[PDB]
Amino acid sequence: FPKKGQSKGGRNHSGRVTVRHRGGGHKRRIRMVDFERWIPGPHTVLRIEYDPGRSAHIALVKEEATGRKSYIVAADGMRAGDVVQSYRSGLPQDLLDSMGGVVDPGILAARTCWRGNCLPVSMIPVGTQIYCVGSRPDGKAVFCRSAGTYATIISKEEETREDGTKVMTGKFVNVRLQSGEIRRVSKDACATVGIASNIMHHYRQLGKAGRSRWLNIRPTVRGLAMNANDHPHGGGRGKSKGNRHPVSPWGTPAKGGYKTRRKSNVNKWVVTPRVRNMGVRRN
Amino acid sequence: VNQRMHEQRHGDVGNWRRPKSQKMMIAELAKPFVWPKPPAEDAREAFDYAMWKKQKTAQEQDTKFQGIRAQGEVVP
Amino acid sequence: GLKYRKLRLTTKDVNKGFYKGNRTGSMGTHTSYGTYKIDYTKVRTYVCPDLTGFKLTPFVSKTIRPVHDQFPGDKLGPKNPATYLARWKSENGLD
Amino acid sequence: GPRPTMSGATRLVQKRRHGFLSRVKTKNGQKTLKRRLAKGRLRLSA
RNA sequence: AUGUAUUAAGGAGAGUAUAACUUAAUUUAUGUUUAUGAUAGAGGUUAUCAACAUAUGAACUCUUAGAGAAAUUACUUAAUAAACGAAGUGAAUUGAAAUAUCUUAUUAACUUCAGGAAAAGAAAUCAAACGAGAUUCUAUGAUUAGUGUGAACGAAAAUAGAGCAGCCUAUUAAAAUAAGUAAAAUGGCUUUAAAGCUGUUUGAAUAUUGUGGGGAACCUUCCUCAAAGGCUAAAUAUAAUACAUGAGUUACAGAGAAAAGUACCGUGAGGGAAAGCUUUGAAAUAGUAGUUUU
RNA sequence: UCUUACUAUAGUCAGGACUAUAAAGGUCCGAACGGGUUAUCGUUGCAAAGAUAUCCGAAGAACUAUGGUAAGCGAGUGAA
RNA sequence: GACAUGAGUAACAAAAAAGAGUUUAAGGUACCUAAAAGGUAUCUUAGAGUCUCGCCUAAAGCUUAUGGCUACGUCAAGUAACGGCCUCUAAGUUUAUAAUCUGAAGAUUAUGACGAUGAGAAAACUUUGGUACCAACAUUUAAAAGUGAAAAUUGUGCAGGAAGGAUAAACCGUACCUAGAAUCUGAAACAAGUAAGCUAGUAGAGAAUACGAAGGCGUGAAUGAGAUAACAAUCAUAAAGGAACUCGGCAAACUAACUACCGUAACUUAGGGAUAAGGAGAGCUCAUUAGUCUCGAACGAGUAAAAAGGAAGAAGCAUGGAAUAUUGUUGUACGACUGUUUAAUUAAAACAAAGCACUUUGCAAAAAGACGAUAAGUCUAAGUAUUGAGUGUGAUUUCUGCCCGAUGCCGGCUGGUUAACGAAUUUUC
RNA sequence: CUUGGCCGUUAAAUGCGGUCUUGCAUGAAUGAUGUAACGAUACAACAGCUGUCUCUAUGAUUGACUCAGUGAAAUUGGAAUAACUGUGCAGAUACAGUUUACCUCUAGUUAGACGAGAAGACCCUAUGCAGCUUUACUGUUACUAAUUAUUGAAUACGAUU
Ligand SMILES: [K+]
Ligand SMILES: [K+]
Ligand SMILES: [K+]
Ligand SMILES: [K+]
Ligand SMILES: [K+]
Ligand SMILES: [Mg+2]
Ligand SMILES: [Mg+2]
Ligand SMILES: [Mg+2]
Ligand SMILES: [Mg+2]
Ligand SMILES: [Mg+2]
Ligand SMILES: [Mg+2]
Ligand SMILES: [Mg+2]
Ligand SMILES: [Mg+2]
Ligand SMILES: [Mg+2]
Ligand SMILES: [Mg+2]
Ligand SMILES: [Mg+2]
Ligand SMILES: [Mg+2]
Ligand SMILES: [Mg+2]
Ligand SMILES: [Mg+2]
Ligand SMILES: [Mg+2]
Ligand SMILES: [Mg+2]
Ligand SMILES: [Mg+2]
Ligand SMILES: [Mg+2]
Ligand SMILES: [Mg+2]
Ligand SMILES: [Mg+2]
Ligand SMILES: [Mg+2]
Ligand SMILES: [Mg+2]
Ligand SMILES: [Mg+2]
Ligand SMILES: [Mg+2]
Ligand SMILES: [Mg+2]
Ligand SMILES: [Mg+2]
Ligand SMILES: [Mg+2]
Ligand SMILES: [Mg+2]
Ligand SMILES: [Mg+2]
Ligand SMILES: [Mg+2]
Ligand SMILES: [Mg+2]
Ligand SMILES: [Mg+2]
Ligand SMILES: [Mg+2]
Ligand SMILES: [Mg+2]
Ligand SMILES: [Mg+2]
Ligand SMILES: [Mg+2]
Ligand SMILES: [Mg+2]
Ligand SMILES: [Mg+2]
Ligand SMILES: [Mg+2]
Ligand SMILES: [Mg+2]
Ligand SMILES: [Mg+2]
Ligand SMILES: [Mg+2]
Ligand SMILES: [Mg+2]
Ligand SMILES: [Mg+2]
Ligand SMILES: [Mg+2]
Ligand SMILES: [Mg+2]
Ligand SMILES: [Mg+2]
Ligand SMILES: [Mg+2]
Ligand SMILES: [Mg+2]
Ligand SMILES: [Mg+2]
Ligand SMILES: [Mg+2]
Ligand SMILES: [Mg+2]
Ligand SMILES: [Mg+2]
Ligand SMILES: [Mg+2]
Ligand SMILES: [Mg+2]
Ligand SMILES: [Mg+2]
Ligand SMILES: [Mg+2]
Ligand SMILES: [Mg+2]
Ligand SMILES: [Mg+2]
Ligand SMILES: [Mg+2]
Ligand SMILES: [Mg+2]
Ligand SMILES: [Mg+2]
Ligand SMILES: [Mg+2]
Ligand SMILES: [Mg+2]
Ligand SMILES: [Mg+2]
Ligand SMILES: [Mg+2]
Repeated sequence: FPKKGQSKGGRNHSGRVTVRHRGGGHKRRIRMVDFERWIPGPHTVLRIEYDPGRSAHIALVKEEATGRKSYIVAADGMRAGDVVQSYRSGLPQDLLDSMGGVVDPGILAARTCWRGNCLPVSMIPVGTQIYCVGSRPDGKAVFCRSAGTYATIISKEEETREDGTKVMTGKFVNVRLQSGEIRRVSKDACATVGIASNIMHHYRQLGKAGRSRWLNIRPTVRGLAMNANDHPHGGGRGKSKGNRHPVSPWGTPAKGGYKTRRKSNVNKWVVTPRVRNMGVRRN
Repeated sequence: VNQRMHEQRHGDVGNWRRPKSQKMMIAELAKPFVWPKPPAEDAREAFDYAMWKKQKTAQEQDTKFQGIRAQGEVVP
Repeated sequence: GLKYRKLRLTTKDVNKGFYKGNRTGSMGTHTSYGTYKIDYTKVRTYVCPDLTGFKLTPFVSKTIRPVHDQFPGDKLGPKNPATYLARWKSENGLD
Repeated sequence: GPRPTMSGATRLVQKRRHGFLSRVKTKNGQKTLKRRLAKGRLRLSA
């Protein structure tokens, strides 16, 4: 469906600029991507498409049982003709009767955990790479959806079942996100095996100013270039910072490690918080 | 439809308004109809055309004299 | 932008969808194709009788001087429903 | 100095911006009409 | 300008006998008095040569069904401005010779709701040892008591006048006499510290056989009234109309408007003229004439 | 209805040249168009921002048209 | 308010331009004539036209818009040879409905309604998603050829390119003006400004440059006729010299365009520099002709065919003949670059910019940031750490050192301090 | 300080370029430094070219001038409105003295009328303003912290002692 209106220019329902440096880009359409993947059965990949709304690539899959077509985030290496399947609604009877038992983590992971398959995080073994990690049991994928991103399964709340078979006891699983944060994720959370496509996205270069304008990005004016009435950094004869600690146009510290997360909003899913670089030079 | 010129309510005084428009209709007849020709100025005496022509001339001169004055001029 | 703009807008002054009728009356309905279907139940006809042999004219000779009607002792002289009914029984009782 | 701001002006914008309906259908427009009506204006809009 | 009386929704567009007003744009009738009125003819367009009173036909479009670029569309026996009122919200200029408290100011303004008025109202009121007896408007009390560092702000009792009306069985249809109320702490408003209003947290009693509120910190006695339920005209405010009065105006006055919110200016909100008559003809100014000088 | 930005719907850019392309370039010369470098004139001007020459961009971060949105306690828009 | 002065002065100069005849109406004079009338001539006012000359010309022309203080006899079922109204929707709007939020006003989400600058059957008679789509660019296609559109076909590049509905003739518009000659905006009869189509021909690559067929114009006396001083403006030419001028080569001049021509340095991010520099050629006549075309009958002839062509020739001071395209080179600073800015005194070294770096954002109901008398909520975003926001620097080569004391920020004790609260206390009447 | 020293460029160098530096008061993303390419940026030099100049002259059109027609404006206390020296609210057409000049216009010109216009420009004053800044004074918020209330229970540990 088309992406049009004053929202493309950074305006909200009042008509005022709420997101700066937006507008004038190329005419786009939004692609309806399926981040839930509830329908079971095999799905045949028809092609990998470019999507201007996201950095990663999308795959047009077709349901062999129904014929309905859908869009999903393509994995690194996924090409046309491949067959993906979602085991979120449950395991198929063909996989259950064969193994006989209700669940066999051994052969299960060897028959379902393939690139582009959507499985509950509980069913994915430790150390596996995933790129559509969900948070809630019945929620969509929210983490590591961007290009070249992937999460790692660190641990699972489980115990052994008298024959070296691990069985889930708790309600959550631990995953390492792209930012390096090891947090807690539901047991029935969404997860797609593989890595998000377009791994070389962050190596591109636009080359000229006009290319950034085509992508709906408008010029960014520095605070030093403004007047005292317009910015805390404005004013001064010549180039002058004014002995003013870096801040946003509204007083928010722009450097030094000031966290903008609300203090009352404590994250109860975090096991190991992110590592703060603390302003040190990485290279 | 024939529109009428915008005018002031009292000619040279009052608010500006516009009279109602005039509507003319031309019907295509099944049988032709021809109008008589207007009488000649010599035969219009039943209407007192002689007196009417003198009065008309005087009115034309009066509007012409006013036009010369409206141009900011006078007759030498 | 001066005195003329302050006059009332008319259809002969502008284009681009400014339609304003002249109270002629709706004689039908519009279609989705841009045409008009006339509804002859809305079309009006003029009932003119036959004037052959009619001796009345819009003028009366000035030898007959004008005279108004008299209704002594009757406030609602010409609008009296009783006089209309009483005059009906004597003249026409059937209908 | 003054500028020719009425160059290329259209009468469809005059009716939309200053027309009668633009005022009877709004809260602030009703005040305008009632103010001009109290003063005795003949031209209440446009 | 004031006063008196009456009244209680206002405008526009276009058209038309250019005193006559709505496509019927000069409708049709009744009664009385008619020169001792009222305050023995001529005359239907060469008209309305009759005033008063009572009736009566007609009375378009928009504001004002819906929609829309008001006076259009499309339908149909579709229809209510301002000012004044009450509550809510609530400045700044200014003064203090600066300036914060204060003052300006329970002001202007805005919003909501309501009627011809609205609001208020028949004491949980004031007084002081005697007594008054609802509300509203005006004056005095009063540049007072009092408050405030100051600048300034500022009552009540009582008195006089305008009006006067008491009730619950309210002359329109309501109470089984009022509990999260009175009151307290705290944060504010008001304010003299009382009383009154109020967010938060708490929280009474049962009648002069002295129960409850008030009497300006507060306690006590006494006096006084009886909250947590209600009704009520008049005097008051505003607008329109008419009339009365004038050491009020008489045309650069009066009003903004003697044809006006028109013309004209402005995108718009908005701003906003000039202009009387048949009388009189000052000064300045211009061209000449007479006398005189150059 | 000016103007700044954004938004929707549309329109315009002679001809030639180079470049890997028939078409892939904020490429080149240069009209329309859009700018306003320099000089003179004008300064009760033709003009409360004009004239002449000269100069710059001219397939782009381009130009243009009809509508729409955002402005006045807090500041709308701003390649500032 | 009236009336003076400057002053009967300035101005009536877009470097298009006028000259001589003719004629209509009304009126004013003189004469003829005194019976008025009429005639002849002339002047004033308001017009018309002929011959000549010039100007504009991808306009100052024609047809139409926006618009209109110009004027009202402007005539349509539809197509050819037409728009509106009407149907459908975009951006948005909404004193409509419901729910929700909210000191009142109001705001939000959904739905509905409204809303073109878009889409709407047929007619010289008519009533699924590349099996795709109709953004840009390129290509191909109504078969005699060429050219310009329409629509379609195919393809290319990344910046990845609407919505919705469908599929016997009412009402409204129709006149004139389009800005160099009487009408739009600029206070106005203003040397400015404004949308679309057409816009002869010659000549060219061309909408460049020059001429200009038609048309219009050479302003409403808002002017006309003379004269041709100083001086001003706008131009033209110039002996010898050639920047001696001047703050400064300001201004002016030189140069210039074209060719499938020759040749072209340092340096370089290997692309450039470069159209470097510097040279050659050009018009007219003509020998000559492989094919094409034409005529005659393989062959012959022919440029009253397009082209090719040479060390050919003629004339002149001169053949890029007139007009059109405004120098070359060198060393630095600043900024990489194309761009943007004080509308109307500063266009730049300032702003932006690709790139680079730092901080922040885990999205479990609110990601952060921004907005919200203040919320619901909106943008962010139908995005997810290679995302978004903020801050500084400003391509690339070579590099980015020392100091965490001060300030800011972040983290951290079973710590100190610690308002409210509160164990323990105390007082007036 | 200062036209710093030296070299090149000029007949002549406070310029420009190169170079050395003890740099009042360079400096590393308020980035340091060097090239290619780009520039209506700023500076300097060479060649060519020229009325820029030596040093102007002639020519053309439009104005300027005259006749006819139409017909403004800023300005103006009133004017019979000379020169010099002196005087004087301190720079005289107007006062003192002396001198000079028949009356009146036209075209040129701008020395003066402290010429006109703009409270234009500067400085100062006001217990006059506006915007901006901050470790000015006094305040409001974003935000942070504790807690009554909405709001009821269990267990353990630690610290007070
Ligand atoms: K008390
Ligand atoms: K509200
Ligand atoms: K340090
Ligand atoms: K520190
Ligand atoms: K430290
Ligand atoms: Mg940004
Ligand atoms: Mg950036
Ligand atoms: Mg920037
Ligand atoms: Mg600045
Ligand atoms: Mg600041
Ligand atoms: Mg500095
Ligand atoms: Mg018209
Ligand atoms: Mg029009
Ligand atoms: Mg329409
Ligand atoms: Mg302005
Ligand atoms: Mg416009
Ligand atoms: Mg309505
Ligand atoms: Mg209606
Ligand atoms: Mg004081
Ligand atoms: Mg006192
Ligand atoms: Mg009681
Ligand atoms: Mg209380
Ligand atoms: Mg109290
Ligand atoms: Mg009490
Ligand atoms: Mg007491
Ligand atoms: Mg009671
Ligand atoms: Mg008056
Ligand atoms: Mg008088
Ligand atoms: Mg007088
Ligand atoms: Mg006199
Ligand atoms: Mg606009
Ligand atoms: Mg280019
Ligand atoms: Mg001059
Ligand atoms: Mg260039
Ligand atoms: Mg160019
Ligand atoms: Mg003179
Ligand atoms: Mg003169
Ligand atoms: Mg002259
Ligand atoms: Mg004659
Ligand atoms: Mg039609
Ligand atoms: Mg609709
Ligand atoms: Mg349209
Ligand atoms: Mg023109
Ligand atoms: Mg004009
Ligand atoms: Mg003009
Ligand atoms: Mg041309
Ligand atoms: Mg013309
Ligand atoms: Mg002429
Ligand atoms: Mg010479
Ligand atoms: Mg020579
Ligand atoms: Mg020199
Ligand atoms: Mg010299
Ligand atoms: Mg030059
Ligand atoms: Mg030879
Ligand atoms: Mg020779
Ligand atoms: Mg630059
Ligand atoms: Mg540039
Ligand atoms: Mg400027
Ligand atoms: Mg500009
Ligand atoms: Mg400039
Ligand atoms: Mg860099
Ligand atoms: Mg958020
Ligand atoms: Mg910078
Ligand atoms: Mg830099
Ligand atoms: Mg306490
Ligand atoms: Mg630094
Ligand atoms: Mg003259
Ligand atoms: Mg002297
Ligand atoms: Mg004297
Ligand atoms: Mg002088
Ligand atoms: Mg002079």
